[PDB]
Amino acid sequence: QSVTADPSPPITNKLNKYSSRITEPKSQGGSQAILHGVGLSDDDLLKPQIGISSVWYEGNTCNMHLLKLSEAVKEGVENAGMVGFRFNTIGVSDAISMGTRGMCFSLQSRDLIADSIETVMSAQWYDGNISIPGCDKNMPGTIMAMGRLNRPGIMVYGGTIKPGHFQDKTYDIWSAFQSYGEFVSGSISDEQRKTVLHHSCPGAGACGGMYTANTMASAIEAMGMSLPYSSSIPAEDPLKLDECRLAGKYLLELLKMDLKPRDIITPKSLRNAMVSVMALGGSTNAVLHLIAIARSVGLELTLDDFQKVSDAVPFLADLKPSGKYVMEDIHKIGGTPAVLRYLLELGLMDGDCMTVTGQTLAQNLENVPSLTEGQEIIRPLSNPIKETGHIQILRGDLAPDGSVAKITGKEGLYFSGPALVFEGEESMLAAISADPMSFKGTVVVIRGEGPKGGPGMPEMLTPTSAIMGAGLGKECALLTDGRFSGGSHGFVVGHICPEAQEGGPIGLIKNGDIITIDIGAARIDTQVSPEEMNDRRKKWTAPAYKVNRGVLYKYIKNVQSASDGCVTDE
Amino acid sequence: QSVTADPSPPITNKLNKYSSRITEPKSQGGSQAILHGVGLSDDDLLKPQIGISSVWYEGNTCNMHLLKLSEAVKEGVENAGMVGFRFNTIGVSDAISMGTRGMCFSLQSRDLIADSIETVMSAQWYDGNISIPGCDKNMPGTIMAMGRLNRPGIMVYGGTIKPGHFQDKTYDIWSAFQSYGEFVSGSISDEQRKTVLHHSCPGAGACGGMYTANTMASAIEAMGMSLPYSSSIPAEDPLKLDECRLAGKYLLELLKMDLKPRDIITPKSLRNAMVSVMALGGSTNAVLHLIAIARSVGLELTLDDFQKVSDAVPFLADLKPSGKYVMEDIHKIGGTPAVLRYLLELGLMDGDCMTVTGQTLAQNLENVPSLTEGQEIIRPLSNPIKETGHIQILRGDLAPDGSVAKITGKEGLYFSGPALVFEGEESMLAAISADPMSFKGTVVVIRGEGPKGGPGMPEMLTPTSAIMGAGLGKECALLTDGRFSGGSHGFVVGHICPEAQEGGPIGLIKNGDIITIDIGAARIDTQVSPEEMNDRRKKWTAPAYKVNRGVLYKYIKNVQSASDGCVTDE
Ligand code: FES
Ligand code: FES
Ligand SMILES: [Mg+2]
Ligand SMILES: [Mg+2]
Repeated sequence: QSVTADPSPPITNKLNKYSSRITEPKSQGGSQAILHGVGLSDDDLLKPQIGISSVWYEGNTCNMHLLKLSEAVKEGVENAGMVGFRFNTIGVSDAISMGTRGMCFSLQSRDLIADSIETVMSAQWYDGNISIPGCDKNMPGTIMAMGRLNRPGIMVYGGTIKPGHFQDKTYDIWSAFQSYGEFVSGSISDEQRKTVLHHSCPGAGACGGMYTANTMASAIEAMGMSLPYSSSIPAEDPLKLDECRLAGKYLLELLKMDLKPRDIITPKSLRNAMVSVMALGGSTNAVLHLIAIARSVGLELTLDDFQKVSDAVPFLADLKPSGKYVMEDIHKIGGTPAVLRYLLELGLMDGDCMTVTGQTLAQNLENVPSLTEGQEIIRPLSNPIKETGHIQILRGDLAPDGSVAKITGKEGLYFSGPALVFEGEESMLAAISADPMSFKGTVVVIRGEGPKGGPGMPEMLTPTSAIMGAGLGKECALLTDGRFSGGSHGFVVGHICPEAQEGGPIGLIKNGDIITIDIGAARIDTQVSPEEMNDRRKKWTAPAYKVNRGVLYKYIKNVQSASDGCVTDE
Repeated sequence: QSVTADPSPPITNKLNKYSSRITEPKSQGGSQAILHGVGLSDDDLLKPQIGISSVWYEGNTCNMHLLKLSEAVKEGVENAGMVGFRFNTIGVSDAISMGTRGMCFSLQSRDLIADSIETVMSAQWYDGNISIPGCDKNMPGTIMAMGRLNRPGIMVYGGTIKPGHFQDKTYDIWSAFQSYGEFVSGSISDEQRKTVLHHSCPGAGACGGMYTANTMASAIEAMGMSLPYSSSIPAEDPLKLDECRLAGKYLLELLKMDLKPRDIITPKSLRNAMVSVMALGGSTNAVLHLIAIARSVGLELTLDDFQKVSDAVPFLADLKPSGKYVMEDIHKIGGTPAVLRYLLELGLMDGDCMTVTGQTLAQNLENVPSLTEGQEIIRPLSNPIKETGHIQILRGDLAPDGSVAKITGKEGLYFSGPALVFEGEESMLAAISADPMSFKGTVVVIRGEGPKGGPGMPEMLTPTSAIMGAGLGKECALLTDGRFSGGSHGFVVGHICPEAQEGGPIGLIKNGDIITIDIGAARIDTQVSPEEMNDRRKKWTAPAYKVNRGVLYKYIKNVQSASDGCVTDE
C-alpha cells in the first residue's frame, strides 16, 4: 500500500540523502547555524546524521540503563564517520502499573513512541535511525516508526533482566506478582513475601521470561531488524555494550546499500518473526504488535495468517511461562541465532530475507554456533512440546471478528458453562473474593476492557491468579475484550472482537447464558438464539466513555479493533 | 468544566497521594519489586515520587543542555527528602526545520509532549512533576500535561540563548535566517554570509529574542507556573542550575499545601499571562498556546479575550523582533520579576493569584528589585511604544471565525488590493522569484497551510523575507490559514479560520478578487458578493489530505481550528 507519512529526500548514491536538505542549501543557513551551535564543524555537515532514539527513564528496571547504552551507540556512530544525535522518548512500566488504572496507558504508549520517533526523524532530517528500546511496548513502537519513515534503521534491544537469586532460590517479576496471593492463601509468610519483593528484580533489563518483551525482541531479530544476538544478550552483559558500539558500523553499510526497513520487513520476514513466536511459545501480545508492524510498512497481516503459521510450526522451547528456563539460559546454549539456525535447518524459515547486517538471514546463520550439544531447552522436531503453536484464533457467535488464546493442549477440547458477566476487573475480583464457589463451572466474562472501553485495552493479571488461588483453574473459563497476562490452566481468551463498547456480542451476554468454547471448531458460541441476540442488540446503548480529555480520549477517537492490531493512524 | 483524563489518587494530608497506590498495598508487590530494582529502599518507598520530565536532545541548541539541568533538579528533589525519577520526551527544532516540510511536525509536537508527560505520570503514579522544556512548543506542552493531571507541578524554563558576538558584530538565529536573502540581494558577500552562520548560535538555550519561546516562558512565569526569574535567567547562567536545585524544595511545599495546577491556572492568572504578552510584544503563537493551556484546566479562553486584554494593555518593551534589545538585557535590568512588578504597580495585573512559590504574585514581587534606574527597555505607561497591544483579532468576510495579526501601528489603517492566491508556500515563492512586480499592490493569499491542510499549521518565514527583499513590504498584504514567523512592515495575517481545507472563505478566493483589510473595523472583507461566494462554496470540494498514515494523519483526524488553539483531545 502507498503509505504517505513523512518527508521525501530532496531530489542518488549519497549517504546523507535526508540531512542534505538542511546542510547543503544556502537557503537553510538557519539550520546550519543551529548545527554549528550544537558542535558540528563544516566538515561534519558533510556527514550522515543518525538519530539515536532511546527509551531511557529512571523509574523502571527495563529502561534505567538505556542512557548508558545510547552513549555507546553514539560513540560507535562517530567511530563510523557519521554524526550521532541522541534523543529520547517516553515509556511506561507494565510491571509497575499492573493491577492499577495506570495500565490503561500502557498499550497506547507503543503508538506514542512511534509518533515520537517519526516526529523527530522527520523534523530534523536525519538519514538513519538506531533505536534502543528496553521494555514491552517500546520495541514495536520503534519498528513502526522505522516502517513509516522507511529510512535505514537498526533496533538494539536493551536486553533481558537476569533472574534474582537469594539463599538458593530464584525469583523474577512473576514471583513478585504471585507473592500477595501466596501470602493470602497462607502458602508463604509475610516475611517470606517481603523477601521475594527484595530479590525479584536484581538489575536492569526487561522482564525475564518469554513474555512480551522477550517475545518481541526475538521476533524482531527473526524479522531481520536487529543484529544477531541482540534479543538474547542480557542487559547487563558486556557484549550488549559492544553491540551498541558496532551498530554505527552496520548502519553505515545500510546507508551505502540503501537497505531500508521496507526492504527488510516483507511478507516472508513477517512470517519468519511469526515462526519464532510459535516455536518459542511467545506472548499473544505479539499478534497486536506484529499486525501493527506489518501495517507500518504498508503490508497486510490478519488473524488467519497467525492461525496458519501456528498450525505449521510446533512449540519447541521449554521456557517460562509455559516452561522451565528463561532468556539467559537461551544465551548460554547459543542464543537466538542458534535457535533460528535450527528452525531454518528444519525448513520452517525463509533464509533469503535481507537483514540489518547487510546480508540474508541464512548468511547470518551459516557461521553461528549451533545449539549446544545435549541442550534440553529446544526440543527436537520429532518430540515437540506441542504439535502446533500455542496461539489460537477463535471466532464463533461471541467473537465473530476474532479473538486470541494461548492453548497449551492440557486444557481439553471443550468447555461449556453458564456466563458470569462483569463490567470490569474490579467487580470480578470483588465477586470471586466474596463468593468463590459461585464461579465453579462458569464462563467468566470480563467486558468493557477493550481498546475503547477500558480504555486502552489494559492487560489484567489478577483474574487468572484469583481463579487459581480459589482452586478453580480447570473449573471455569475466562473471556475478555481486553488482555490477560497469565494462564490459569484452563481456557483463557482475550482480544474478543468487536469489543463490548462497540456493541459486539460480548456486550450482549447475560448472566446464565450457556457459553461453549470449542477449540477444534475454533468457536466461542452461545446457546442464545441469533434472533434473541439481535433483539438484545436493538435495545443496546453504548456506555459513556470513561474519559473526555487527554491522551486516552485521543486513543478512543483513533484506535482500531484488536483484530486490526489496535493501530491508531488509519 | 469536568475534565476526566487521568487516574484519581487512592482513597488526606499525605505527601505521596498517588505513589501510595503502588508503594503501600501488599497487592502491588510487583510494583515494589521493580522499585527496589531501580534502587529504592524500604524507607524510600514512604517518600513522594517526583517525575522529572526533560526535553533534552542533542541536535538542537535549545535542548542540548537539558540533561545537565535534569541532574540538578534530581539532586534537589533528593535534597528535599523525595524520590526523583527522571524521564525525557521528544521535541523538534523550529530553527532547523524552518523552510522545509519538517515544519509540518512542529506545532503538533506540543500536543505529543503533553500526551507523553500525561502518560508517564499516570502509569507510574508520580505525586508531582518538575518539567524542563527549553524550546518553543515544549513549554505549553508541559503545562498542558500538568493541567490534565492536576498534580503539583513546576516548569523550569531551560533559559534563553545568548546572542553571538564576533568582531564587534552581534548575531542571533534571525541573522542566520536573513543571511541568504542578504547574499542574494548582494547586501553581503558569500564569505560574510558564512561568518553569520558560524557565530549566530554560540551555545545552549532557546532562540534569543521575544519570539515564541521567550514569550511563553515569560507568560508562564506571569501565570505563576514557573519560579520567579525562570524566564529571564539565560540557559548558560550558573543561576539556572541553582534554580534547578531549588525546584524540589518548592515542590515539597506545594505537596504540603496540595497547591495544584488548577489552583494556580485560573481566569485571573491566564489574564496575567496575557498581560505580559501584550506589554512585552510577545508572539502571536501565544494565542494558540494560551488557549490550549486554558482548555487543559477546563477553562474557556477565546480570541475575543485576547482582543480585550490587547485593548487594555499598552506595548511597553523595546525588544526584538519589534525592538532593539533581547532577553539577556531584561535579565540585566531586574528580569521578568522587575517587569511584572511594574505592571502590577500600574494596576494591569491581578496580584492575588497563587503561584508555585506557595505565595501570591504580589507577595513574590513585593521584595524583588525594581527595574534599574534609568533603563530604557520598558517604557513608562505615559510614553508607550503602542497605546494598545500588538495582537489584533480580525474577522470579516474572509475570516468569519477569526484570525490573528501583529499590528505595530506603522502599517496604516487600511489595505485594499486584488488577490494573488497560492495553494502553498512553494508556489508563492516561485512566483515572487520569477515576477516580483506582479505582487505590487496585491493581497497575497497563501492557503492550504492550516492545521489540516498543511498539514500541521507550519510557520512560514520565507514569504515575508521574500516580500521585503523585493522591496514590496508596504506595497502588498499577506494572508494565510497557517502562521507567519516574521513581519514585513505591512499587513500580515495568520490563523485565518475556517482554514481552506475546511471550506472556509479563504479557500474560495480567486485571483483578482478585491480584498480589503480594515484594522479599525477589525475585518478582512471581499468585494465579491456573499451570494457569489456561496455559489463558489456549493461547487467546492475538499482536496485530498496530503498524508494517509502516521502522526500527521492522526493530527488531521484530531485537531481543532486555530481559533480553538488547535487542541487535539476534545
Ligand atoms: S515492565 Fe518492561 S518488559 Fe515488563
Ligand atoms: S528552535 Fe527552539 S526556541 Fe527557536
Ligand atoms: Mg504488550
Ligand atoms: Mg509555536
